[PDB]
Amino acid sequence: GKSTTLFSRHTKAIVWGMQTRAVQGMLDFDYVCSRDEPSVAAMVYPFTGDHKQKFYWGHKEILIPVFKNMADAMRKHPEVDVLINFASLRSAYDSTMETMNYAQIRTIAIIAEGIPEALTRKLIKKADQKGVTIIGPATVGGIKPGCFKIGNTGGML
Amino acid sequence: WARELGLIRKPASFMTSICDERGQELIYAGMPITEVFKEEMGIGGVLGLLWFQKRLPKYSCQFIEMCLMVTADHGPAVSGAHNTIICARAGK
Amino acid sequence: EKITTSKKPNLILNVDGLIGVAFVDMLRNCGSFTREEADEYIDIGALNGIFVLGRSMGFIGHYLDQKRLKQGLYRHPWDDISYVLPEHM
Amino acid sequence: WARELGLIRKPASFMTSICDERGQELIYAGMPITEVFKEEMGIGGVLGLLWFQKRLPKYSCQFIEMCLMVTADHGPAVSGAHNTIICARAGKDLVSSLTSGLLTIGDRFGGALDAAAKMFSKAFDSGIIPMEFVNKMKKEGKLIMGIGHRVKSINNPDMRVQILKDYVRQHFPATPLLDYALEVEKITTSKKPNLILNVDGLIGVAFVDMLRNCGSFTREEADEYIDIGALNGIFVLGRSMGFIGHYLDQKRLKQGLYRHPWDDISYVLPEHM
Amino acid sequence: WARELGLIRKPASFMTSICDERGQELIYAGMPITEVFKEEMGIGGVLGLLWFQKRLPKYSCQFIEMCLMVTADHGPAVSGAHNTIICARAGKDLVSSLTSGLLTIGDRFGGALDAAAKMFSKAFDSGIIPMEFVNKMKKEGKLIMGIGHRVKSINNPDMRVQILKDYVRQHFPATPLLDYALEVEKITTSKKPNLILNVDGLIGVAFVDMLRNCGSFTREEADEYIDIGALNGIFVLGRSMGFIGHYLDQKRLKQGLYRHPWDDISYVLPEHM
Ligand SMILES: CC(=O)SCCNC(=O)CCNC(=O)[C@H](O)C(C)(C)COP(=O)(O)OP(=O)(O)OC[C@H]1O[C@@H](n2cnc3c(N)ncnc32)[C@H](O)[C@@H]1OP(=O)(O)O
Ligand SMILES: CC(=O)SCCNC(=O)CCNC(=O)[C@H](O)C(C)(C)COP(=O)(O)OP(=O)(O)OC[C@H]1O[C@@H](n2cnc3c(N)ncnc32)[C@H](O)[C@@H]1OP(=O)(O)O
Ligand SMILES: O=C([O-])CC(=O)C(=O)O
Ligand SMILES: O=C([O-])CC(=O)C(=O)O
Repeated sequence: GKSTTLFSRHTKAIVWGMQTRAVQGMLDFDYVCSRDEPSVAAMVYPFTGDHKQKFYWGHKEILIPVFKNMADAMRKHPEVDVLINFASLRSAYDSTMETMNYAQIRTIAIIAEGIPEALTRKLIKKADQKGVTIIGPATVGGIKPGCFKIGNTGGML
Repeated sequence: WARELGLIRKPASFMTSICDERGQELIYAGMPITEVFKEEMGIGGVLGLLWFQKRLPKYSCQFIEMCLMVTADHGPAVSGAHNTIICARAGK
Repeated sequence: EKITTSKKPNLILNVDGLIGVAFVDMLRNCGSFTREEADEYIDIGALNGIFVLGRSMGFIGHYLDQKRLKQGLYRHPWDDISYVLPEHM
Repeated sequence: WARELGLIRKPASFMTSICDERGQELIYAGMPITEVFKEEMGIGGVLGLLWFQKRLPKYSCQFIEMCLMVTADHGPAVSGAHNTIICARAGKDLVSSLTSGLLTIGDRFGGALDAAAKMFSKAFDSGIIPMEFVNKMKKEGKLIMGIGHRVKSINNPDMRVQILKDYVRQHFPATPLLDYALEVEKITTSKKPNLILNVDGLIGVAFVDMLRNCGSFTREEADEYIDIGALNGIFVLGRSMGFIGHYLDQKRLKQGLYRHPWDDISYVLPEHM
Repeated sequence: WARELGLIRKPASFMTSICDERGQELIYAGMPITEVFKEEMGIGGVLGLLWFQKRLPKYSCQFIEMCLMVTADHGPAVSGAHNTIICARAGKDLVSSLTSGLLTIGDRFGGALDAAAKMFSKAFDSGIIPMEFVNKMKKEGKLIMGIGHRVKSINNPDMRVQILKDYVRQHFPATPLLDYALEVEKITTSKKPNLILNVDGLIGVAFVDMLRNCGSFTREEADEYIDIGALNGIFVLGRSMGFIGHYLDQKRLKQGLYRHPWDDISYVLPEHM
């Protein structure tokens, strides 16, 4: 059940990791694209407590929540359907499985480079079973101008 | 000059929410100092505004005042007052 | 403050000044102290006890705040230091 | 008078065992000040006598001095030196400024010494191999204290972790805990190359190793001095040099009251409370 | 981004000159930490680099170390150690206890160092002979700071004033101010035999003498470091060892909250206010 419209102007994402540069780039792209809401709803970092990160919305200061668990991030933001997994090559697999255990996540973009091919094939099999679209376990992202931008794709503004 | 006309961004640390002195009047929570004094809300009220950031009801403000007065002193033999007396008696 | 606000107009009595002077005048003209007592209190240091006490509420309220906002360790921008170390000591 | 001839008893509080001011000479542990200076033990020796109440061997004294020197200062941007500079720049005395900077030394700033030593000691005493300790810390959602540097990673050493490590290798007799910490460092640098031992972690592990590896400690004293906080004491004593240096610097440069810029605050007050 | 390519200017506050951590190595004055450890300068050397920003000669470093060791502790009855013991015995952390004991170091406790140096320097620089300086202190109703011991007087010296004095004689090149202080000591011991130089006075005069008698100081730097408070800094840094030792001691002896005896108070409250 893979969808055809991966990104909409109402798309929101959950970034897995302290990648504040990438999230700031996404917010800058959102603002310059005349979007009404940020495309990053929450960030998940398992190594720190739940707090709020201060980011830019053009000129304004906004607060993006940072969660320690993926579960509470998923519950507090039920309309999020994209996960951008910034985990390393030795932590992307289990994180991607745990994400795919949530039905609301329709696409996962894995940025890590160097995942072993057996684990990648397991990821492919379970994503096909769950109908999730994994955009590339070695990528930089996919950019849909005016709509969405995955991580660092395109560069700075 | 570049920030007055706003061509640059700098991230601001030290998020604060208990006082604002930039402007016409001191503002504790959201209410100016003149409104603090005009509403006759006392020291308990300004603890409500500064600590809890809320305009507490009158009985809670008076209770905060009361528990400050009962706590005020309990003699010089206790450890903290001992240290204060020792350091005051050393000319500090 | 009439002689000094003639000079520049922002040279008014600050809250410091006012509290200072009005406490010296409540200590001296209220009926309980005897103008030597009321001048020991000013010197021992009893007006630095008012300021301290007041600030203490605000100070705690800025602890209780930055703890509710869960802010982390502050490493000072290095672009705001200007090291002026000697050449080789 | 009644106590001089001893017809009365009063209970004495304040048991002390680190100094005897009374009598002919100052006595630190049991060894008089003249013997302290005649045996040529330095500041490390008097930390051994006052803190641990033991006449430590020469290499232990020199290592204590070394770890005081590496800790002395790490620039003015760090939180404690910031407080010392702010208070010195407000016209306060040396003691107040040093005190206001010292009061920051806690868990988040300056707490890596004792935390890294406690963590590595609890790992090593429970018989976990390094590869399972790294995975346990990852599983628990906790970072390893004493491991991780911002920039200086590989063929780019800390250059003062190197000095301390060399001293520990050439002079300490046995380093069961430093070797364990270095294996954990090898694993974490396999992960990411800047996850090397801190100076804050190497001092911790090497101090625990010195306590339980040299003589005069019974591993019930060595494991108690870590719990009490002797490593917090070493960080505070070492960094007092830097904080007093910052006070003297800011007071010699003749700099006036600091007021924080309003554009670096971002007031977020409620609407109307 | 706008500053990396440099199209904007921001004024930098917090001028600092005692440490630089941005770069390959820690730099104390201009001296990398590797050079600090390679030339084998001790803690005295890093006080020279951090406090005075100068690479002091070997005898100056060793004398700074010596005066830190003599200052380390003087028993628990002292006011500052009393505060440290009280706060350590109330369950507080090392930093809080050391801090609460350090906050006592001021004019009445711990102030004899800087006061004795200031007084002797002002007397010596104004060309008063010792016999007239003693009488001019007497006429002003003021005691000489740095002179006067409770018990140890004659053929009974301080036994650590002796060690410091011997070091100053055999290693310092010239002691114009120590000689003046010793003449004043001779006069006051003619008065009463227990009016000898304190350690608190000998360290002060010998430190002023070291500052203005060795190289690298221009008598406008040496007279400024005394005014700023470098001797208060030496007392605080030396006594921090003793205060942390007292904290560790009271925390190892496992002693509980202190409550002052009510019989040793005397309440003189007003009748009815
Ligand atoms: C032109 C182009 O660029 S196109 C190229 C396209 N490919 C890419 O974009 C790939 C680039 N990205 C990557 O490969 C990277 O792996 C990233 C950015 C996704 C993440 O990399 P890292 O920074 O290594 O990941 P991370 O920050 O999580 O840290 C790695 C490990 O350090 C560990 N760690 C960090 N600090 C500590 C500490 N103090 N103690 C112990 N462990 C620690 C973390 O636990 C983490 O462990 P894990 O890997 O087991 O989860
Ligand atoms: C059986 C029998 O006993 S019967 C014998 C009968 N005879 C007697 O009773 C005589 C006994 N009494 C005496 O002789 C003594 O002189 C006393 C008790 C009267 C007083 O003696 P002292 O303790 O020397 O006097 P005092 O305490 O004033 O100190 C002496 C000097 O030390 C000086 N001094 C003390 N501390 C300091 C200091 N820190 N710095 C500089 N000077 C100091 C004082 O200025 C004083 O100076 P001055 O003598 O120039 O005024
Ligand atoms: O020692 C600490 O914990 C903090 C410190 O010096 C640093 O900024 O590296
Ligand atoms: O140094 C001081 O001023 C106080 C002191 O140690 C003493 O009791 O002799």
